[PDB]
Amino acid sequence: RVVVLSFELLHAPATVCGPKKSTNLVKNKCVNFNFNGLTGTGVLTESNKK
Amino acid sequence: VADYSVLYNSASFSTFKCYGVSPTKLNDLCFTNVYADSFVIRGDEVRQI
Amino acid sequence: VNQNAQALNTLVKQLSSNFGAISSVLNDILSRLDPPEAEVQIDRLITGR
Repeated sequence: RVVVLSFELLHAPATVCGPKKSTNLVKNKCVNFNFNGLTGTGVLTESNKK
Repeated sequence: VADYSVLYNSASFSTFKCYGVSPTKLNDLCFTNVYADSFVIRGDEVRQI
Repeated sequence: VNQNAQALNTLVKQLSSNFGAISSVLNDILSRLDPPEAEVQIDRLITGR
């Protein structure tokens, strides 16, 4: 019996990642962020963008 | 993430031929859709996959 | 000034092209492949950039 998993990478959100969940937000600082499967490094600030 | 609790990927079965990373390492990779396809083949058809 | 703006603009937009790789962002390749299969594709991407 052969079981293969076909994967497609899209923009839909993923709600479950790893054993750790919250990792409480820290703003106005340079941090490594992973949000909705998007991994990057940058400063997290508030803006007025709607 | 599919399931991190039950992992048989380590030396639990007869034959393991894997590419990339094992199911243990899939916990850090986020993908959208998962289609699990189940089918039965013969002995000589394993090399054709 | 338009040639300088267009030169910086072309210089940034070429970063988004994959140049024969899976994706232009290194996090998608590093978050999937192991370092040994990954070194051929990252070296092709760096050589293109």
